[PDB]
Amino acid sequence: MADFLKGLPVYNKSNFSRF
Amino acid sequence: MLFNSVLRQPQLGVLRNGWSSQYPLQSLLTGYQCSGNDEHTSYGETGVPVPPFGCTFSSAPNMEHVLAVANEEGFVRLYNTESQSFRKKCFKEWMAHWNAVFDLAWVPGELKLVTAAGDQTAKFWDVKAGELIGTCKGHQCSLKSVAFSKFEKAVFCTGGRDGNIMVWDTRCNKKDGFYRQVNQISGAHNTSDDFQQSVTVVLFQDENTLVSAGAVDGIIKVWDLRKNYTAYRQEPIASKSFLYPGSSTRKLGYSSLILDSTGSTLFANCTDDNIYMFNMTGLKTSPVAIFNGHQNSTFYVKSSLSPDDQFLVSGSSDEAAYIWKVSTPWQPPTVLLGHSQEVTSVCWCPSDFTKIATCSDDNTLKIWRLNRGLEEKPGGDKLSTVGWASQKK
Amino acid sequence: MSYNYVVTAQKPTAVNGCVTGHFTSAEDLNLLIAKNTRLEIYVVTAEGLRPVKEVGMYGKIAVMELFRPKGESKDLLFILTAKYNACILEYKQSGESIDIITRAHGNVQDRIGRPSETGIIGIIDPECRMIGLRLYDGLFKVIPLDRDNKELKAFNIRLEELHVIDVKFLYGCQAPTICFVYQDPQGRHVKTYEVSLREKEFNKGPWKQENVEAEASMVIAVPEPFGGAIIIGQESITYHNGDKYLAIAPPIIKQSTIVCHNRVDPNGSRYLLGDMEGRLFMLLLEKEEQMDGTVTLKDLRVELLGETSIAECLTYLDNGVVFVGSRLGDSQLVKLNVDSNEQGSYVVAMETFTNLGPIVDMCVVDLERQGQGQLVTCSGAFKEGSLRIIRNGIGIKGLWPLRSDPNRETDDTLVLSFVGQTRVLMLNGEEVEETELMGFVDDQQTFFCGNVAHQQLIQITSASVRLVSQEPKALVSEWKEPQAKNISVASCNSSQVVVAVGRALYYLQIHPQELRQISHTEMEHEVACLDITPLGDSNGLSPLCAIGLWTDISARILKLPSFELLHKEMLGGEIIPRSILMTTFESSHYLLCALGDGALFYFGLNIETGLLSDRKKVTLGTQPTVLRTFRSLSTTNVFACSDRPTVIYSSNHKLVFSNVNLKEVNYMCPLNSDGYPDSLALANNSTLTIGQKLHIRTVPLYESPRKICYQEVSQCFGVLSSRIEVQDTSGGTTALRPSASTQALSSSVSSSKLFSSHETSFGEEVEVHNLLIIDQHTFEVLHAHQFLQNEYALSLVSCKLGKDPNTYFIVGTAMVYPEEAEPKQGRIVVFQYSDGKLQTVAEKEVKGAVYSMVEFNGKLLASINSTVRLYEWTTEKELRTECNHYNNIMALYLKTKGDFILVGDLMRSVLLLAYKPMEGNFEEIARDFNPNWMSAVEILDDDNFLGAENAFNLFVCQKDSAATTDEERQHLQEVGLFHLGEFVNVFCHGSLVMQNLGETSTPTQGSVLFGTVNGMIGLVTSLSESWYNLLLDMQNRLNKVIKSVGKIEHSFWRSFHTERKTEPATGFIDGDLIESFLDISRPKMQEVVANLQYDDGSGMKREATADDLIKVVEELTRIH
Ligand SMILES: CC(=O)N1c2ccccc2NC(=O)C12CCCC2
Repeated sequence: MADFLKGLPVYNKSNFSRF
Repeated sequence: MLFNSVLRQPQLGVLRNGWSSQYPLQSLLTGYQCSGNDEHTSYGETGVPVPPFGCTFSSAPNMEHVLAVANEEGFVRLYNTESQSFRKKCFKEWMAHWNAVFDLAWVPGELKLVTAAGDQTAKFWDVKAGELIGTCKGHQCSLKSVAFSKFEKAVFCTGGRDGNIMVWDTRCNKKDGFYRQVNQISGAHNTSDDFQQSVTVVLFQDENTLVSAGAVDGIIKVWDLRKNYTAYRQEPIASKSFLYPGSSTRKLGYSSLILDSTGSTLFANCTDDNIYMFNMTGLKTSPVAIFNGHQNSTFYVKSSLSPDDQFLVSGSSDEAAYIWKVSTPWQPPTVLLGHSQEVTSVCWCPSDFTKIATCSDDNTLKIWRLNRGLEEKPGGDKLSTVGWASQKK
Repeated sequence: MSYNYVVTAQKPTAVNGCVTGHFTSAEDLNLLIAKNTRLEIYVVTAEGLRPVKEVGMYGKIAVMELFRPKGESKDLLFILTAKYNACILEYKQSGESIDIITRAHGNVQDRIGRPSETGIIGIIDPECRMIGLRLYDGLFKVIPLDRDNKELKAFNIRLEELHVIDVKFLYGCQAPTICFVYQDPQGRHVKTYEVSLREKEFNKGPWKQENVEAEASMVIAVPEPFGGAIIIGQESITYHNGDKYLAIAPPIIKQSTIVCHNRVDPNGSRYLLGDMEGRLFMLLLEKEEQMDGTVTLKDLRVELLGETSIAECLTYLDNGVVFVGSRLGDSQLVKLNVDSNEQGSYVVAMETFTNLGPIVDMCVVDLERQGQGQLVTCSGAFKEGSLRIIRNGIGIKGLWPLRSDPNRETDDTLVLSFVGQTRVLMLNGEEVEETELMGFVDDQQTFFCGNVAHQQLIQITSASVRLVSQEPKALVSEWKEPQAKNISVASCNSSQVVVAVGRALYYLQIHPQELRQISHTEMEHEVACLDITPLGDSNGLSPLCAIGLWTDISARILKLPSFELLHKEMLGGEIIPRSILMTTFESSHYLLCALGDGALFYFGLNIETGLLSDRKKVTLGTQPTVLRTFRSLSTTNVFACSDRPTVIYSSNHKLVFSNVNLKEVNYMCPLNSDGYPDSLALANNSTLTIGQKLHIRTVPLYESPRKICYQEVSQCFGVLSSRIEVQDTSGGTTALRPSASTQALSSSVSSSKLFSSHETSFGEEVEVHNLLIIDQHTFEVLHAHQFLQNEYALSLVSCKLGKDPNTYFIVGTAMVYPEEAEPKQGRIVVFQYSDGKLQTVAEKEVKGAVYSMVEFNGKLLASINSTVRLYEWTTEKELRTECNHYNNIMALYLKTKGDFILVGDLMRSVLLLAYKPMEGNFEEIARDFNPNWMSAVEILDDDNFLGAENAFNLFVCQKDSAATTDEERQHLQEVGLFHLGEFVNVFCHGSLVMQNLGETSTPTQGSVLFGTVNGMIGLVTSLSESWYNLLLDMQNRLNKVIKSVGKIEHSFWRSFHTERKTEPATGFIDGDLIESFLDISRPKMQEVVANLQYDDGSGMKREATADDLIKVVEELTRIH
């Protein structure tokens, strides 16, 4: 939960929500 | 290594090794051998043998195996190298010049060649028709080299003892069957500081770029043939110049220039027993590599490159031919022992990595064929070999 | 007779070109993947990766970059081919038609210059001012990016540093700047230059040149907030920006080299790093602000995110999803979780894209023994090795067109049934319930039902008609009960629900407001069908009532009202066809007789009488065949029911017999679910079998396979496999992964005492080679035999030798050592797989590497390095030398046919020998004299010989026969030349289609399948001279008419290419271009063949129409 991996870039929140 | 490269080829596909092949072939050099039937003796008109001088393979289609050999009596002999008829391989021969012949140059892609001689002339020989096309005249001392560009078959350059580089075009009309020059560079290699400020070797990099070397100048010069040097009353200035990279203070000169298939890399034999490898594309005028181990005492010693540009073979006054891997100049060379006198000219077959033709001063032309495996069925033990490849001490 | 037809059956799958950006538009994220000559564009959508457009370059993509010049709304694409054909492409959508256009093109090759060792490097200025290329040593090609440059005119800048490893364009620099790592005798250095377009030269450079680690590999240009560059060599990562210098040496990186990199955050904080071992790392660029204003790097940290497939690409798309582009294995789409799992790894695979990878070896086998071959290939390398099988093809029980929805159709609720019992099943969409109903009876079974109107479903049973339902709630369509018979040989449709019951029969049309009496005459015989075949979507409107008579099946067609037998036409299949049902294709309906045993009959149905049409013959299995027309697409094709059912598909007038992808079924009712028509609720006779030109089955091995051979006697595959093992001073050697060789039912180790002829380090990676015996059904490793230490198995053959009835697995191996350029010891071991064990028979130590082995005439001929040997299998089961041939460098490849032998050399071209039985030794019949650097060979005819160059070329050499008696008979003349563009690895003889009716004057003779390193499979088939000339004219006209995507000349692309010669291609026909004739519009089709003469009926050559040309092209593509 550290800043090592959290906060990865997103274009829009819905690009893979229903893969 | 060779086996590892072959094994990994299917899995990883192709790769770039810095030369025009995908395998390290340094382990096969010891397999070169000259058979008893592969050694030819050049004979003069009187009967005594004469030393061959100048020998290279043709570029004509379906005829890339014939070899043209000249001697000091002016005879030009065409041998068949791939033929195994076990007879006289000299399929053609004719007296090209009354005096000595100092260079031959096959027309690219055609069965026509040019012989530059001591008659102060060059002669255009149509091999298939067995007739003389014409005579290039205008040199006044002695032609020393003749060069054709791989990209054109009508313009060739002749460098002579007078110090002139004479550019002839076969398309231009001949007044009386004698070709007149289309360009001329006078005093190309002159030491500003009897005269004999001769150019030794002239070579083509493009259809407009020419690389020339002198006999005492020590500077390798590059000329743009698009420019007109005939009107230049003053001393011409080369587009590029490679100064002498050595500590020797003598009148150093270069006996041979060789370009690889790409043309970017130039190998120059020097009188101080060195071979300097320069790059003709970059800004580095210093030698990229230095090869040594031979003896380039005379100007007759010449070198050649393998068809894949991997190896460089050079003659010597040591009475042997030295093969260096271009990628590793530091490694000891491979020595092609067997000649009884100075090895004058060498020629790696452009269409065959297996064949190397060495023309020496013991009146012998030797064709070295890569024989892999010394254990075979009976028939011939020692007489069937006259030369052998061994690692240098 | 050397005229060949090369067509790619499977397109390349290995990924080498790779980008992401806004290509299709300025709003949708795109992923562009280039696999050799193929470029595919995907739009990242909510569902996932949506295919958008696939195009074929006329070249091998080496550089692909996405750049947006100022003003342009969407990114343009820069593509450079291996032949230096630079082009700029823009995606242009016309509403429905989808095109990508070439805004600029040009060749950038130079006549002087040695190609660089580190390959082609292509970079774009961050401000899109220029394009930089590193093609040759000592030069840097610069293409100005002005809009005037429609021809891509470039200029070359000469630089002192001849050997350049990698060059990148820096960020945040006013003038364009390149930062590159170069190698000189002093070591490796990093240097910066400023490119001046006005001066066309290199200026000083923003910052100095520093000495970097001796193994620096590639450069990353950090974006504006940080600036500078990152040099990631072996065991070291450095950051350079002016005076700022950061260095780290993480222990994790030193294990294997970093191959690929990608940028996760636009500001450059995070990067993804690939590896040769497949592990995925993340590199962190920690930042810190100096009070206010400029921000500076503080520290460099790398973290091991996890393990992926061996990656040629890392590409972060969005939402924590990374595309991993694999060249040695299947590509992946993985997700970076914020937290790890058991055996901590932050990478979880979401999707796998199949890649055939490097096809090292392959074989064509008929496992089913029906007649259609299958391709089993050795694919992948290292941990990605697999055994892909390529095949060409396409109690709940009941069958009925239950029209629950009068217009929506499909199906919501069904009825389950046992053998003799039935019960309505409550399929409330995706869920079912099993609750008994009091009002129903579950002691009888129903085989066929239907719905007419108002959802009037009626329960059907032998005793009577009873209904307890929810939608119908009434027995309106009352089916009569004359004698209470079961539902057998009866056909009913939606319009009427009629089953064959009793014998006192009148027409059954008991439905509201009509009572038809078509069948009024007394008829004792039980007719299988008493319905009509609709033409299209019509219901209740039969164009004709003629179905023929089952008794005789006369060719002349009789209308039902007339009921008079026409002229007799006896057919070979006197036995009546099992089931005759009319099937209506896209616009074509045909009369097909489904005779199960054989003698199938096809006819065309014309109006009224209908006369007769052409007949066709295709054999089937000894099983009853039922014609089942299925309505699930614009083409309402039919479904066969034989041992190997054929789902025939329609063409202009030639229907193709596509094979089903399952084993076999008897009576199945397909579901028309548009979501997944392939996966349905289909049952079987006793089980529940649920159910794309090519189908690929993957059998992971977790080790690199080398060779494969099939043994039908033992029904097993012998596979040569290699395992990478790390060796430690303690414990001997430990395996990296539980691979296939370790995971075997029974295992054995080789024990040969003849190889008495070294200690490695404590971390040396050794290779352990095994022969795996794999079952052909379960594809599991039945046995695994491990060879000796430092012994590599190169060749494998399964054959019967001499007079021994037993079939042997013969493996040629060589003992390899680190200090030997060439192996000097080898073995030819013989195994017999009797029962679960690989018993050893003979050893036959040899002095060299056995590169390839072929069974010749009951004798084994092997290729020790620089030797071709012949071995006799004596009665004492020991190989004995017979004859030798030495005149070769190395006999890498051996192929034979009859008494002739083809030998491939590492330098020299193919060599043709011939065993002479009388004297008993080889004789060099002929030898090609053009140096070609063989990669694979194949013998096509007794004259033509096929060879593959290592420079992605194909050629055919012909044994001259018209030559006069001389040494000129000893020359193999290279008569056919072609530039395939793929590195062919294996040649094989066979086909993936049905091997029947091949003698009907087929245009192509023979069939050769070649598998390449990029994962593509191709077909080479010989053509006749006239057909070759016609195809060559077609090729020229198509090249004139159609436009390449990069405006690349097809003749330039296909021309034979090598570092020395660039001869144009002759004696070869591009199958892809020929087949592309079917994809051009009809006006464009008429533009082609405008003035072409075709001699179809006879010697006269009429003005060829488009229809004849379509016929020719489709007949050509049938074999593909
Ligand atoms: C080759 C040539 O004809 N010569 C020459 C011409 C022009 C300039 C210098 C020389 N030098 C020479 O030594 C000579 C003059 C006397 C003969 C040899």
